[PDB]
Amino acid sequence: EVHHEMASIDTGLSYSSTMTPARVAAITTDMGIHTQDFFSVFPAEAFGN
Amino acid sequence: IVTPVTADVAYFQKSNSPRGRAACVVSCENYNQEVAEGLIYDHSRPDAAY
Amino acid sequence: MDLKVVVSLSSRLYTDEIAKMQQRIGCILPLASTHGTQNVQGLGLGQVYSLETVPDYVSMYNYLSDCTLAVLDEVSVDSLILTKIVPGQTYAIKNKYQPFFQWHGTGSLSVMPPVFGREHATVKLESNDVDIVFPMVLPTPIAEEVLQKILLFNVYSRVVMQAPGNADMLDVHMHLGSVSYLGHHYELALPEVPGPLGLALLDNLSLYFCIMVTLLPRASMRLVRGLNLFQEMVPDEIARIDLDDLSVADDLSRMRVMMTYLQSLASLFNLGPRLATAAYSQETLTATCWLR
Amino acid sequence: VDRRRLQRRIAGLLPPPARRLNISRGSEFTRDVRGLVEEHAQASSLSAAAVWRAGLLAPGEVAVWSGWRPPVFGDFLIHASSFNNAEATGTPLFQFKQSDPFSGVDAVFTPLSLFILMNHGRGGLTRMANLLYDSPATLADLVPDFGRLVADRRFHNFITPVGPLVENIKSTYLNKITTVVHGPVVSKAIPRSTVKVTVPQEAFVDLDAWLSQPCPADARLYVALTYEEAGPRFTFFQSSRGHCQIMNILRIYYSPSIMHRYAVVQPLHIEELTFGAVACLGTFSATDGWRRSAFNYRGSSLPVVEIDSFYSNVSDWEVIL
Repeated sequence: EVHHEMASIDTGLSYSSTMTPARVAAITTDMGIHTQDFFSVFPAEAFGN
Repeated sequence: IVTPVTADVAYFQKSNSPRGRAACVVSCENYNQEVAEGLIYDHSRPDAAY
Repeated sequence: MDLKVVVSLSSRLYTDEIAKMQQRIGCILPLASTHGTQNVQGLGLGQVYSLETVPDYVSMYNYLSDCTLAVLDEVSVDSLILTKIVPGQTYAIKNKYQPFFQWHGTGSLSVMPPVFGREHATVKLESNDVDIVFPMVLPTPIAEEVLQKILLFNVYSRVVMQAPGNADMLDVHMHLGSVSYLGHHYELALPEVPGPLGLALLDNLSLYFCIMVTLLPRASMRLVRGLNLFQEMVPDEIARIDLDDLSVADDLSRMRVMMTYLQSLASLFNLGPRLATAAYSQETLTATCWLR
Repeated sequence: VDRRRLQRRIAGLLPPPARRLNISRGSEFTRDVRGLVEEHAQASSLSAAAVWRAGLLAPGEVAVWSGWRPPVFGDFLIHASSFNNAEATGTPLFQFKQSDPFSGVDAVFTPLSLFILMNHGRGGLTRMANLLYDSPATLADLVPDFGRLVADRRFHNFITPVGPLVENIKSTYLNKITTVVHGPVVSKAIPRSTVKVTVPQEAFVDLDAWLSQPCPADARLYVALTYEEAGPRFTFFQSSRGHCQIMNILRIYYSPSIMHRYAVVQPLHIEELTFGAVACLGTFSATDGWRRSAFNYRGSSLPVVEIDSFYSNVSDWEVIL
């Protein structure tokens, strides 16, 4: 194994770097209609019969 | 291709497949046929479009 | 320090013999002697697990706990360069065995002689008349489970061959063909017809278990009479004790052979050479084990 | 076959490490006593002459036989929730065997963390047990069915010790511990420091002191999961015996609790007959062993026994009855 160590420390007071979202590439989800069923999230619960 | 009278118009207004489901046959895992016919003919599951 | 054992071959192999050995380049097998050059007649589990003799797990287990073990390294046309294991350092073995039991990291690997059919763990060589039987390497919970279940399968096949109204084949197969560990469910290759009068693997062990637990209620009452009330509290029907009609010589012989069969069966229920894995990587099927 | 080729090769093969040296005076510090006392380390800075001088490229064992084997590691990926990162570097771990077939993330257990499994399925240990692991349900779900496993008394063949930790690199979600599963527990760090096995004091009994002739060289560390009537307890045992003697000593040790378990509940079922299990974790020197100290977290400090120069050797579970 090749082990290495580095020590970095902020020399300014406020935020000295910024990161903005520039361009959307793709909405990688589909904004669909799919609810998570509670028989899988709360599986041990059932009714009286 | 004979379909029933109560197919919704919004399916026929978008780029779809002419049958009932779409075919997500590229999307399933490679070199497999049972999961492909799951993603083609299995109507215990719904097509993920609608 | 070297570890190479170069067993050479008398008549060089055919192409399919190399092709069948080359797929088993990671399995382990016993050696005859730990000498720096051997010949193929001494190799792993052949001279006891042969066709003409009756095969027995007791002698195979004693041979496996007797001699050294060795993973093999390469298969050439005329040689089988292989490295013996020593308990000093650790080795890279692979789960390339025909009943495929998926291992797990930090698993205790038992090496028992093969009970899944001779034909599954063999390389029947036609060049030299030798049948290299590789031993079946499986993790110890699966090992003790399959041992209990094939002991029970042998006694349940013998009890249905002695009488039909006792055990059923829908009873002794769904219960005993199923080995479950860590969610992995396994199916077993069992002899539906073992054939009577012994003559098959794991027969005498079932017979050893039968005579041991037959003579054991005669021994428990002798011990609680020699040694008590808490030990007479737990059994009820065995408390009907008749220690005064049997001769002391015959009772002594029965007690001695009971102790001997109990000991041999107990030492066999420890699975002999037990490797201990560290980090089983099933991406490359390679476990890291040492002799423990 | 030529002799001059074999002679120079066996002259590399033959000469051993110096097993003795007759010292003339113990203050010269000559080349010979330097050659006896120099040991090759397992770490070097990355250069050419650095690895050529520390000798990382020698096969088998590092040199520029002696019973010094490198240990075999076990690297385990766990959540950050089951392992308090401020726990000590030397603590013995317990990996649970999960019923999920392709898991990839397992469940490890410090004996500090293993206390609340016993005590929330229903002194100084309980305070630090609830302090170091604040929510008992984040461990009561890693074991999926603790109540059924304690009900059928199959809880010791599901738990395998992996020895003590050596390095716990702190990540935010999925944490990577590395333990030494077999061998000499030394630190994997660039300032190489000695690592001691920090076992809690109340979970420990010294069995040599419980009896209170021959003085051996190395003693073994035993753990003992036992099924009481009040739930399980993970008691540690230190002894200098073999397994086959210390199981009889443990039968003597828990012979009151055997009659007590028979007196509190009749084992009408088959599985209620078994009682407890012991397994060794490894060996250490019996003379300078098990010095006591304390462990500092924020809200308390429980006593902690430290065992140094450990040789990890995990053994299998042996029923006591």
